[PDB]
Formats: sequence, structure tokens, C-alpha cells
Amino acid sequence: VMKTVLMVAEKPSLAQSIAKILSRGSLSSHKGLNGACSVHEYTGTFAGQPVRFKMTSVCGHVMTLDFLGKYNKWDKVDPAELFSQAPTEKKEANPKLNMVKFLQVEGRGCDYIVLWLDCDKEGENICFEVLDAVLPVMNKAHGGEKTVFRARFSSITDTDICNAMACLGEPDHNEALSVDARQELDLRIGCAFTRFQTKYFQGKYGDLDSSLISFGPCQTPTLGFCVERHDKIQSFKPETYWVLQAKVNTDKDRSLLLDWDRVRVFDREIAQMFLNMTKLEKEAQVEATSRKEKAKQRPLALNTVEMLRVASSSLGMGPQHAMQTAERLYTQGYISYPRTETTHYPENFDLKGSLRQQANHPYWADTVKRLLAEGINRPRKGHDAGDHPPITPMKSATEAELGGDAWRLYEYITRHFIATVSHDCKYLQSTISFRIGPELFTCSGKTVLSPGFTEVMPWQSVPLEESLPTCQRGDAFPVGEVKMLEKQTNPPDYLTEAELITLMEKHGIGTDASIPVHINNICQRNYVTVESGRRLKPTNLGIVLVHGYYKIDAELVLPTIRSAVEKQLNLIAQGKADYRQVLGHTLDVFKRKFHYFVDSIAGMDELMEVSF
Amino acid sequence: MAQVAGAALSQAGWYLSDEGIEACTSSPDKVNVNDIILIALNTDLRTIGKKFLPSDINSGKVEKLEGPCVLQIQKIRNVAAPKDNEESQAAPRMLRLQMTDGHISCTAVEFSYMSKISLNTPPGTKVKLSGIVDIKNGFLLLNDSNTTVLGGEVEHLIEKW
DNA sequence: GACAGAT
Ligand SMILES: [Mn+2]
Repeated sequence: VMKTVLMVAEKPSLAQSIAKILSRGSLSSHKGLNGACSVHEYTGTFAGQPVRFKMTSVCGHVMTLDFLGKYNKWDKVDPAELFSQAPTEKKEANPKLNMVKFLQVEGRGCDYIVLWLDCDKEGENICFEVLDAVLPVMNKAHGGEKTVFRARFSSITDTDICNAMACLGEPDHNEALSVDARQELDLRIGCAFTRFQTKYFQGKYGDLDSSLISFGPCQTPTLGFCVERHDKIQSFKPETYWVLQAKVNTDKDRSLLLDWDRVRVFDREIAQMFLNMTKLEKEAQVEATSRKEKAKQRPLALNTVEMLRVASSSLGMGPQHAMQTAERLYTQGYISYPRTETTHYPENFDLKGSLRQQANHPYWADTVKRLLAEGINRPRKGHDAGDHPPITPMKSATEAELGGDAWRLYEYITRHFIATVSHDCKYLQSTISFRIGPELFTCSGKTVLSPGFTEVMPWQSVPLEESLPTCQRGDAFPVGEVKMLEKQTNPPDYLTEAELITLMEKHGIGTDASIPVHINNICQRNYVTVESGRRLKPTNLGIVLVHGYYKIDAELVLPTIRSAVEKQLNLIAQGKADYRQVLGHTLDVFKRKFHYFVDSIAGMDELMEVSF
Repeated sequence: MAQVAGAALSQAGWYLSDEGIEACTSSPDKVNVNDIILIALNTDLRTIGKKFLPSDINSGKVEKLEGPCVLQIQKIRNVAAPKDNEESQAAPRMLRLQMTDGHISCTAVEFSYMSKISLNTPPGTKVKLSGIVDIKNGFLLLNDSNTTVLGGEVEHLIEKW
């Protein structure tokens, strides 16, 4: 008799959290027919009536676009037909998880529906996918009453969730259409270009046979970054600048290496005259002294981008490997959601308690016990993007419990968490300025007064240096030796994975869960080879492709078209442009660009002939 | 104007040839030393100058310049920065000016921060070297106490990248 | 017989 309301969310953890918050701890949980999705049940009030609440979760996207059948043959059609005359349907993504069947079975008898998907464009698209899957199996509407509801929330807190249940709205078909247009555009461009390129180059060069040459709005600019770095390395002319350093004996057996204030000189004669002014000078002269007390800022809350960067730089793991390890840890319940851009802790986060769990590990037992005794430091204010809270440890772990690779990622995460809550590193910077003839020199050193977050993060520590001698203005110190050094300008090195992730984030290429895939994709297609130090060296295939694109159409590699097209698609979200016209207009623009690429493909051949 | 004009130019520090002063002048019926100066600042020194800088000044055997003289910049380069990154601030700015009186060429170096002369100072500008200027290893040493930028507007042709 | 990007 009591009406049942379905409460679909986007991930099992979020579904469980919201169910726990709303049910005040009276859940009844059981697994559905996927294993990866659970159904929680409780009882409550909706629209002033007693109803039953069925909380369920999808495991991400439910659908993905694909051509019907003929345009999946790669030989019966030519790619030019994939822009306007290729109908696209929506099939089920992750068929291993029977998402559509599970949703229909759960909705076998529901009356209302409240859709707790995350507040973003992809969330709205998945919202409408779930609605299309669940609506045809519901219990219909008795009269003019509403049936579909939407809940908007910014953070997973009791008050926020209760308020979101208090005020309900409707889904945004405009954002859904924007995401659908983006997906269709990406499919129709990537598939057409890939099938032209890989079917052209497999018929002319035998070395490239049985190899896939792919084009895309993201991986092509990602490769273009590395190829640009390679071009900059190749077009480098070293120089021969001279420096001038002098050693001064402060004590009988103490020698100080001074640094020239004029850092470099690129003229040999000028360097020689400056040395000539300072040869027969055996008495230095002190002029200035500084005792400034600076500080080193503690790190912000852990971001997915920063985690990938550190895993690539220090730990020595690839982006996809790090993401898989983080996902395993999150599933096992050791770290929180590893795909967030929030670097600011929630106002109700229980920092003092999460820190008390890491109070028995011998690696940092002393630091945490001292910190909790003398009080914690408020974490730095940062950016709150409305996504999940930053990656923080949620359960105690030991190297025996975890493996040899999941422990290293866990160890960095928990050491980062303590650093964000610890104090700042305060150090004393001392500089002494010397007059050797008509010239000036400086010697600088650092002394740590009170170490802070460096205790739990030893790699970001002020290096140990000998204290500079105490002296005041007017003291005379014997001069040891003055010499020049014939230095050379160092060419830049190949782009690293850490540097590449920053570049993609600036230009909006790839989301949190797409950045690891794009780096691995260009590596699996032999565009770039991963070298020692996580340096991405372009291959002869990658160089030919990017250089060929600049000759024909620059708008296929430039790291600006992705943001430019995304701005156009936001017009559909705000209602300023209809979904049909924008999609058709952009497709014709690229379709014209496709024809120029095909007609001018002879340009890339003249570069590919040298390599293969 | 014969002796009085020659003395006026000599005191002002402009050392110009007799042909140069008789040609660069305008309105022969009536002119004044200020008019000669105004019209001279806009003329290339290579066509009107006179030989004052001692010969072989770039040999290191001369360690002093006496009297005020006006010279013309040919090119300016920042010796503390690489050729590609000419605007780099990783090192303090040091300028190597090449200077001409019309016939002989000399090289001067910014020995202390000169705010007036910058990397965008056009070729042909005039600088007066007042006082005693010291030459070490054939390089003049410039400061703010011995250089005055008098301007100048001669055909630039500096163009760009 | 392969494709795009995204959760
Ligand atoms: Mn999201």
C-alpha cells in the first residue's frame, strides 16, 4: 500500500553515505544483481505521506554512443560519411555490470523518483540516462502530480543533505543536451580521422601495418606538447657565458665561496677586465648584513592532480598505475575519493580524529602525539569546486597489511595530511656582502630555527649548511683566489609526466579520470616512449604526425580549440543556442576541415617517407 | 659663425668638422648655435663628425678621457642575458654600447645602473661624456655621473623581429 | 578488426 520512491545516486559510497544521513541510522542493505551496486531501504515521509525509500546507485555512465552497424565495418563506408549520414544510437557501457536490467528490476513498482547525481553536466547527462532507463517501468501518474525530482547539494553533510531533501527541483535538459552534443562531436571527429589515417598509412608503409594511428581532441594536443618540447630542444644554440667567483678566508682554516652580484657576463673581454680589476686585491671588505626570518608555507590539501604529479616524480609510478592503486585503496576503505579537484577541507571535517588514527605507526608516532598535545594548525584556505573532499587517509594501515606499491601511495598521502595540519618551517636567511675592488659579492646561507611540516615530509626540507660567520660592516678579510668559469647554457630536457599534467590542467584537456588515460593512450600507440626519470621522448611517428598537422591545419593540435569548442557548447546549457544548430554548425566546420586534410595528405607523406 | 661659433661648439662638447658645420647649418643669413645643435641632433654623425677620440682607443693603452665629448650609439646589447631571452631578469642588466664619433669606434659598458639608457634606445642617439671617464682594457666605464642622454632623431631602420 | 572521450 505504501508508495515506494527510488533514490538513484552515482556511486555506491555516495549512495551509502546519503542513505545513512537521511535514515538517521535505520538502514536495511542488500546487494543487487551486479555485485557492485547495493540497495538500501528505509521508511520516511514524502509530500506529506508515509513512503518507503529505496536507495540505489549506478556505477558511472550507463550509456555510450555508437554507430548502428554498417558504420562499424571500417571498409564498407568511407570516413567522410561519419559526419552527417551516420546515425548514432546509445548502447550500454560496462556490460559486465547489468546497469539497465538492474535499474528496471529496482524500478519494478516504484512511484516517485529522486535523482541524487553529482551537480555537474555529466551528472545531468547520467541523470537523463537513468530516467530514460527507469521511466518505462514505473507505476504511472494518477493525475497532475509531479513524478521526477532532482536534489542539488554542494557537500556531503547532514545539514546539506537534509536541506537538499527539503527543496527539490527538476533536471536540466539543456546541460544533458550539451553533454550529448560533446559526446557526439568527439565520436564523429575521432572515428572519422582515425579510420582515414590508419587505413591510409597501412596501405603505403609496411612498418606501420597492424598499428593504430588515432586522432582526438585531447590526445593529439597531449602529443603536441611533447613534440613542441622536442622541437625546442632540437632548435637550441648553446652559449659560453662566464661567471666570476672568489674565495675569502674568514678564519685560519675557514673559506667562504662568494657569488658575483652580476650573475653572468656573455662577453669574454668584459669578463677578463672584471677579473683584472680583482686580481691583485688581497683584502675584502664587508658592507652589508641581513638576518631576515622567512617561512615555508605548508602544503594545501591533496588534489588528484598533485597526487598524480608526486606519484610520477618521487614515487616513480605512471598516472594510470597510480590511479588504479588509489582506486584499490579507496575500495578497500583506506583513502577517501581520489578523483576530486577540491583543495579545501570542509568546515565540519573531523581533522583531530583522523589524525588520532595515525598515532601508533612508528614512522610518525612522535610527530602526531606532539601535534595533538600542543594543538593543531588550521589548514590553509583553498579552492572548493563542489566535488568530493580532498584525498585524506580514512583508516590506519601498516606495510604488512598493504602491498609494496599501495603502501608507498598511502605513505605519501598520510604524510601530506599531517603536513597540511602541522606548522610552517621557519628559517633564518643570512647574507654578507663583500667589496673586492670595484666589485661586489654575496654569500647566502640558511639556518633552520624551528622545523615544521618538514619533519613528516623530509624531502621538502631546507638543506643543512654551515652557519655564516658573525661580522659587521668594516671588517677586512683576506682574499684567497679569484677565478672565472667557462659555463655553457644547458639545453632543456624532455617533458616529464608531472609537467604534462600541469599543461593539460591549464588548457582544460582531460578531466580528473581522463588525464591518466590520455597519457597512457599516447604511450600505447608508440607516439611517445617513457624514459628514465619519467621523461616522455617523442618517437618518429609522433614527430611526423604533429609536424604534419601544422602544415595542413593548425587547429587540430593547438591546445586552445578544446576550450574554444567547450565555450560554444555552454550556449546550449544556458539556452542561448539550440542543440541542433550548434551541433550541425560545428560538424560542418570540421567536415570542411576533414576534406582539406584528405586532399592535402601528401604533405605528411613527404615527412613520413624519411622515417619509414 | 667662424671663431665664436667654433668656441661655442667646443664648450658645448659638439666636435664637428668645418664642412659639417657649414653644411648642417641652415639659413646662412641668420642662424644661432642653438639652431645648429637642434639640426645636428637629427643628423647622422658619420657624415658631419670630426676626429677627436684618440686613435687605437680599443687597445688598452689609454686609461682616461679628458673633456666633454658627444658620441652616437650604434647598437646596444644586454651582455648579462642570452640572445634569445634578451628581457630575462635572472641577472642584473648590463649594457654594452658601441659608440662612434664618425670615424673611430669605441665600446662602453654600463658599470652602474643607468635609468636613461634602455634596450629600446634607438640607434643614432647622442650621449655626452662629461668629466673624466675611465677606460679599462679598451672598455669605457659608464655611470650616471658622466653620461647625459641628449636625445636625437636620425633615420632609425631599427625595425623589429 | 581496430575508433573518440568520459565516469
Ligand atoms: Mn562529477
